[PDB]
Amino acid sequence: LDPVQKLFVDKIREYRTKRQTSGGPVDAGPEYQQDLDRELFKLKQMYGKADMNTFPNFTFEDPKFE
Amino acid sequence: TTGRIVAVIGAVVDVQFDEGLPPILNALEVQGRETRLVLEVAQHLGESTVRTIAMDGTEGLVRGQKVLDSGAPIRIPVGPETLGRIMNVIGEPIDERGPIKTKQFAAIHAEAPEFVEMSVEQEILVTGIKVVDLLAPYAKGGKIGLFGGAGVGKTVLIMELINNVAKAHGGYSVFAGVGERTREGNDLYHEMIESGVINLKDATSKVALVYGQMNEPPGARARVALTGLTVAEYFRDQEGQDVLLFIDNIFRFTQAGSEVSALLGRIPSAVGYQPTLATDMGTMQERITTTKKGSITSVQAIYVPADDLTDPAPATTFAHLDATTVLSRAIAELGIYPAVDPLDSTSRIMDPNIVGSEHYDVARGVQKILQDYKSLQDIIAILGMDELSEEDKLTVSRARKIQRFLSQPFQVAEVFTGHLGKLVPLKETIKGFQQILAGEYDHLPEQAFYMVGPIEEAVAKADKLA
Amino acid sequence: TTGRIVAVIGAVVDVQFDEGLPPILNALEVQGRETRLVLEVAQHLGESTVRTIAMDGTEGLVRGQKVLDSGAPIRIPVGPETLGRIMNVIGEPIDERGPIKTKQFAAIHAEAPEFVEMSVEQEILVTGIKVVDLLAPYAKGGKIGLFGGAGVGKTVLIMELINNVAKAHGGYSVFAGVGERTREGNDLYHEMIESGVINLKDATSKVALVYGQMNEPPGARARVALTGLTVAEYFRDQEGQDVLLFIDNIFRFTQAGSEVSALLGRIPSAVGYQPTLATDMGTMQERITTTKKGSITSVQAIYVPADDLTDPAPATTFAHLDATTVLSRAIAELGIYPAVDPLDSTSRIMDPNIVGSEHYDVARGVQKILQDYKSLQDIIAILGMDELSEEDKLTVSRARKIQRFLSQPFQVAEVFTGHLGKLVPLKETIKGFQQILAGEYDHLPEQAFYMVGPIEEAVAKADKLAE
Amino acid sequence: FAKLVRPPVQIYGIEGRYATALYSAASKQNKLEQVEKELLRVGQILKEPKMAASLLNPYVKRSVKVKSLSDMTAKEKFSPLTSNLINLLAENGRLTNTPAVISAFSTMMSVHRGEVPCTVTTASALDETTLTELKTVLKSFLSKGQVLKLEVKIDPSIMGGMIVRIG
Amino acid sequence: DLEETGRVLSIGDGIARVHGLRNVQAEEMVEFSSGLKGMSLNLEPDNVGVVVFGNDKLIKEGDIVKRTGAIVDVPVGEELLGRVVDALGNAIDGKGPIGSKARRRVGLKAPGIIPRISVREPMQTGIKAVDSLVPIGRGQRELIIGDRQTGKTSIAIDTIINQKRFNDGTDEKKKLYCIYVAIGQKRSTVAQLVKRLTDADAMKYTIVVSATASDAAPLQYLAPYSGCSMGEYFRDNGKHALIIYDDLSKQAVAYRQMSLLLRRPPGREAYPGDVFYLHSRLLERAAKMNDAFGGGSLTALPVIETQAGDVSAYIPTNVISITDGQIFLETELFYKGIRPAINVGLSVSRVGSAAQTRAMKQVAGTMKLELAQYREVAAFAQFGSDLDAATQQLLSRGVRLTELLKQGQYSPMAIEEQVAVIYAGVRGYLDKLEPSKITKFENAFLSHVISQHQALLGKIRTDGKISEESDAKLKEIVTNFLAGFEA
Amino acid sequence: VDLEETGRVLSIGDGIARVHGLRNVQAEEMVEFSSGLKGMSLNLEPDNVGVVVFGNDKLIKEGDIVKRTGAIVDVPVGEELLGRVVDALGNAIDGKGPIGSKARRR
Amino acid sequence: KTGTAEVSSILEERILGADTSVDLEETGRVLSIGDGIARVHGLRNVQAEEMVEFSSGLKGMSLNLEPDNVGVVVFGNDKLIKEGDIVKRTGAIVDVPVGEELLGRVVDALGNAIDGKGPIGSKARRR
Repeated sequence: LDPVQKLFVDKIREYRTKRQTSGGPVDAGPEYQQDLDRELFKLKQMYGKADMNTFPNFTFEDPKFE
Repeated sequence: TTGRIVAVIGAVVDVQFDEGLPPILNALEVQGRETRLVLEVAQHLGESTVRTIAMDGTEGLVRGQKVLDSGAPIRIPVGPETLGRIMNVIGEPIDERGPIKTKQFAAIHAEAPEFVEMSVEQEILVTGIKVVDLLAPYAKGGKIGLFGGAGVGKTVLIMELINNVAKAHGGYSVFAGVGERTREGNDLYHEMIESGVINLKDATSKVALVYGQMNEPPGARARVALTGLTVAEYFRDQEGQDVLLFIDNIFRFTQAGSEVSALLGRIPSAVGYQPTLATDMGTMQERITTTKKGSITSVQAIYVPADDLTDPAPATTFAHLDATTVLSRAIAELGIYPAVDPLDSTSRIMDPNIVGSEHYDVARGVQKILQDYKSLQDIIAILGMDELSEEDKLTVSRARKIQRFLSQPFQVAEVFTGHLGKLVPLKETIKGFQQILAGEYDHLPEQAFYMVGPIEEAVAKADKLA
Repeated sequence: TTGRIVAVIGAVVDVQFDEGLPPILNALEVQGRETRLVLEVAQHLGESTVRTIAMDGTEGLVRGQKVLDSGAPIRIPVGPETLGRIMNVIGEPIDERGPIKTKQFAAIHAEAPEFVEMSVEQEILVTGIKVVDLLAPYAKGGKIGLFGGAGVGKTVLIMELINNVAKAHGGYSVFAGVGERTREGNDLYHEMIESGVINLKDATSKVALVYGQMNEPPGARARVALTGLTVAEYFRDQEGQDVLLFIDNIFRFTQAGSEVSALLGRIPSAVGYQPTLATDMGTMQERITTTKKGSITSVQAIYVPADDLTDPAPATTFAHLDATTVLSRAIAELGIYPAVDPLDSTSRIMDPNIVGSEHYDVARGVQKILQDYKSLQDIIAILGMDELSEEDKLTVSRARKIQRFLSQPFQVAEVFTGHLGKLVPLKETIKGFQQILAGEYDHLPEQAFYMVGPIEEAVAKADKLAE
Repeated sequence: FAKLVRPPVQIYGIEGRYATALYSAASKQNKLEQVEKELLRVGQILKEPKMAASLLNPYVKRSVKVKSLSDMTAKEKFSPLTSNLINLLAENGRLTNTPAVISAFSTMMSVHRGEVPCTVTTASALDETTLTELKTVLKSFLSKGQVLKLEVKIDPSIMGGMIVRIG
Repeated sequence: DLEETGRVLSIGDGIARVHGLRNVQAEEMVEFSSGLKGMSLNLEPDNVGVVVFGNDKLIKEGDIVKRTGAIVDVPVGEELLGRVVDALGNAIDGKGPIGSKARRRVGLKAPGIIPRISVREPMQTGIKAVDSLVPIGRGQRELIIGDRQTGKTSIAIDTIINQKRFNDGTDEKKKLYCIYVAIGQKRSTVAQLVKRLTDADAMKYTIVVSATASDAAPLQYLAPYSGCSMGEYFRDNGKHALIIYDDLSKQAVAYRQMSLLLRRPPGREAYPGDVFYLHSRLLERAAKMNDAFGGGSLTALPVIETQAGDVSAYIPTNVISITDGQIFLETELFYKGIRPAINVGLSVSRVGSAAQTRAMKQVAGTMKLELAQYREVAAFAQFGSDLDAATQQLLSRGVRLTELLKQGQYSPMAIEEQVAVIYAGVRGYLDKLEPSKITKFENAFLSHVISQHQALLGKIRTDGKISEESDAKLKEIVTNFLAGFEA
Repeated sequence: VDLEETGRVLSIGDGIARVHGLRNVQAEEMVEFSSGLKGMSLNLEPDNVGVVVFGNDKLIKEGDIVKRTGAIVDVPVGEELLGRVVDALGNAIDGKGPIGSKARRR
Repeated sequence: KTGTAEVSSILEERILGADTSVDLEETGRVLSIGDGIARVHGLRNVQAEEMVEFSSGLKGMSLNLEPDNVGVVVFGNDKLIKEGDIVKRTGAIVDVPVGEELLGRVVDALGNAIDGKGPIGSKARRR
């Protein structure tokens, strides 16, 4: 609506509804989710697969003085 | 909405659509079309008239005849169900195998993705052909243009590429027979079937074939490329794909455009060539990429127009080429399938700054050596190897091993190679030639390297002899 | 009378005059464009509409705008105060020191002076530079076109001439920097300024500069030509003067004409040209002359597109000339400056008479040897040597010495060359080559002959080049 | 020749190159209005085929088409220079084109001083407006009609789309 | 509302015959309905032949044409130093939009004589070969010429990297703000490129005006003018600018094409004639200014990629005649691997001396000439057979020196390094060595000084110039170092 | 009448009949002239029909009634022209009288 | 033609058919002019390739006998003229002075002096 901020309201209460759903704003739904699932997985492909919610730890060694 | 035939001057069909003029690129299916004759809005000439293009044939263009806006550009199947299937331009079984259905159909105008949206940084698609990767590094999302001796198992090779790549890599394939010989595609059809690269039994081939052969009118022939693209983007992004896009033969694109331009009241610039040549080209080129997800890598059969490449068109093309392929009879003659002359298998982006230096160097050593050996082919042609020293003997021999070693047998043309083919990962590949360079296998049989994919099987093979 | 701009399709300004059209060519002042927008009536398009031309550009124009006829064609300041100044078409201070306050005004038009009112047959103006005079002697008051690809030291060369000659010359000069790089003109300016010939203390100089740079909208470049003419004419006749008229570049002028030709709603031409090229030129070149009242030796620099001469425009050009300096891109390309193709740079004006036969002959032998010599050059080029004639060898070499002997470095521009190698007063010139004709020199070097001056010194250099 | 006279609207000429003739012609002699009405008349006096459709029929000889279509008939009271211009458009085949000249014309003594701004719905409605003053508002009030979503929409009139248009 | 609007009179071919808005201020970029701007180039009476920014696919006719009422300007500022924009100075970077929100008419002209000031400048490339043999001063329009990213492009980078030293130095003249007008250069090309420049972080003092191989033709076309407007800002705001136009070949193409599509002819080579004016108008605006302009510069590096070395090629001829020289690069040499690859014979600064750096000049000035001969006998003489040692040496030496003018791409230098390695050859030290070792030498030679003769470098740097003394120190370096360098 | 299934020869240059009418015309229909003579209607312009005239302009003159036949050509086909020299109507010139082919095929 | 006199001024009177009635037949008004091409309205009755005579005095010639106007190559200036200028027929194509007194003479192509030997005599004129 064009007391223009009412079009922000027009949007905004549907943000209010959506964010005042769950996930914050959802209704994006499973189709979004398969899309996510690929790129979120695909990310891991570039990027390695382990402690993306914990700390990775590492190791230190030598072959020989060739 | 409706159009009238208001003027036919050929397939420039002056249509007056009078319920507004839907934006240029909108596909209309003309009503009264037995021969479902799609017109694409090209210009809004005004007068509620558009100039439109038949991408189809005509007659019975009983004037004023009714034309229907599809409300969109031409919509064509997108979705995976195209693989193994041959559709015409207008996305319809010319496999003649009933519906090449998909799930989603797409209006086929869809152009030039944002520079940021690419992984702006692209990466070799591994072919596995030693020579291939080596000499022309093939980029995911890239345009590689295939100049090449005729019928030499261009196709054979290609089929094999599908096998190694579209199989071994997640590579899918699109074959866009743009203006190709319907017949060769027929032949090919059988060949593909035959090769098994296409399969019917299951249509879970890696390739959807799209043909918009000579039979098409230019707009159609021209346009079968966007269509093919439209799918390939589908797979690319959606199926995340590394799509292999065989666009066969781009020249026919150029040709199709160029033709129309004049008539199209467009100055078809130099050489006749459509003034937009580049833009046509560009808009199209920008659709060929590793986006984020997926790459549309364009494997471009490139007819060498007038064998001329300064040839404005090719000049433009150069811009569009990361890696350039000339397939070579010279090589072929050597029984070497690959028939690749490697000197014409480059990527402009060669450098050690770019194509990095062992590869490059080994290669540098190789092009050089082989040539040098070739210098010796002239020299030896006179002096004989007797008058050259072992580093020459060596080089010759190595060159020769290498020579053979580029030969990799073929499952397909067991007729050309003599047998079933292989696959060769790069590390092994470069290592392979590097190894030959180390002269390791003495000059224990070199004909061993003939038609062996990986270098080892030859080393082993040298032994079975020795 | 007033028009309102009715169509602007670029600087082709269509003005529909709402009443009386003054004849074609009236300079109009646009009512609004304070960006002193002279429109020159070009056509009476019909129904009180004229095609007029902006000299200028256009952004901001409201389709509408009122135009008031300046009631004449261009009036320009004339007289001597234009000497030592940069004038544009309108004689504005591109000196940028304020006006070029004259008495006299001018229609930048001027026409061809009567044939009888001309001088009928002129007399040689020697050209100093050995090669040059020798093969192309000029006429005092002559029109010389210097075909040459611009900027190859082409331009340098002209300057150098100016240096030698324009310096050597007294009278006055008119310099038109048309279409050339403002940058070079800037330097040049300062250089003249510096020279003080562009007197920094005379409004005059001895030289007037008129500019119609590339970056301009066409009309300006185009028309500066008439302007420059008007002035020089002013000086020639009125000041009775031996004017030197330097033009760089008529090529850009011609080009300017051609460019418009289309836009002018006319057909362009072959290669796009102005099909009126000839009339334009004929009339223009005939505006040029050395009459009795003065003489304008006009040295007209000619950029020759892609050096194509064949290229109709230059084909035409030739008519206008009576001395052509055809520069060989190849020779230039050999670095060899002199770079000319002199069997293409011509004057019939070389004479056994006028230039005396010695010179003349010496030249004829030269022209000849060389002319033969090229012919082979190619054959032999791939067709190597000897199972042949070595007398030819002698000429070849000789030709080469001579070749080199034409070369003189850009004396002044040590920045470009680092080298000096001087000017050769004519007898010494004749002598020089003649001596080579005497071929005594021949056991000697080759680059001795290269980039020098007086054959004596060259010889000296030969010896020296012989360590 | 003459000198330029052009009633308010005025026009662009071109199929009104004639209009403009009479935008000077009618105007001059100031049977401006005589003809102004003539034209109006003509419009439907025109509109039916006959000796008019005659032209279409290529094969009817323009020569005598004028003497039929305009001889008895278009001079029925359309004459002054009006038949002559008829007979000109006639020659000059601008007869099928004539409506547009009227259109063009007719914004002329009234509508000559029309109303333009492009304004939602049934937008302007060629009238008259005096630019120094507002005239706008008034009009709007008059009505509480038109169609404005179907007719010109909240996207123009107030951006329904724009909020979409930023993203 | 639609208050004063106009209807697209016709559309086809991206040429919008526009009815109305009639009193359009000339070369107003106007706005159509479609968001799309166009600029109302052509005022025909009954319509406006409108060059369309963006493209005609979108378009539907009768559509509202709104004045934008604005004459083409492009944003100007400096926050673009640190940014990639499209030609309209709108981002494409996707970082959101540039802080540069000033706009400036691209409709501007090249200053006069008095405003301008001639060169006497150096302008350092860090490409030895370049600053030496085609010595560079600031303000200059000079042709970069080479054949299909033959490292052509690479060059621009090394220079830019060299300007790093200035912008990362504090330069008051050498602080060259780079404006990279990317013409036609595919998104990949650019994307790629940019990625590097940013890496070169040179992006910070750098505008990238971007016309990739996607643009509407006027856009590609426009891009330089955009750049043109901006660079003059720096120039004139004393700041010292560098513009790379890469390349006008494409721009022109678009432009001709644009004409052609406008069914306006061209001339020669199918190209219209005042494309000369195009480049002139464009390029003359690159200049070296007087002090009124803060003295600054817009140094113009147009790039034209020869097509098949062809330059007689009208438009190349044009550009060549405008440029005060060309750097032609010997592409086969590039391909021989020779990077730089130069066709130095075909690389000229007619200028020469106003554009050089004394440090270098002291070895290089002299060298250039000496090389003139080496090269001369590299070419002149040409057999199997030997001459004398002098020349034989010159060839050998020369050849060594040839390596020196190479520079494995993306590795420019500050003046002393260049001079340093050069000293080694000029002054006879490495005639000796071989190419294989030259390259090695240099590496070592640099680490040697890097470590050690930092003093000296210090000096050379200081004076901006060599001293015999420094030389004497050098003399020692080379000799000794040379000895270290092998053994 | 028709400017539908007949047309008046709008213009005739010389063998190009711009034909006024015929406006329902198929693309590529062969038409027949009032002179018998066929032509084929390639360009259906609203205003004319560019008709390639299978005849000459000395054989007629304008406004002429051009009638649709309504046909796009087929020519007799069969397999007994074996012997024949024909005109390309798939009808003789052999002067054997007719052909053997009485089926026609596009 | 299809614009001019379909548009006013020119047209604007033809309407009436009052505008000399029309004439311009042994007269012309320069219909449009530019550039030595006087499209001259009228001169209507004309010979072919008639040399015509100008209000600027000058000649031009009516080669192109158009149904409206005359393409007149004006053999010279445009800075004299401004439109509508009256062109008077001569009823006559060029023939040129010929004679034998031209022997001994430099004339312009008009067969008029330029010789500045004063004038020539014209004995004959001849096609």
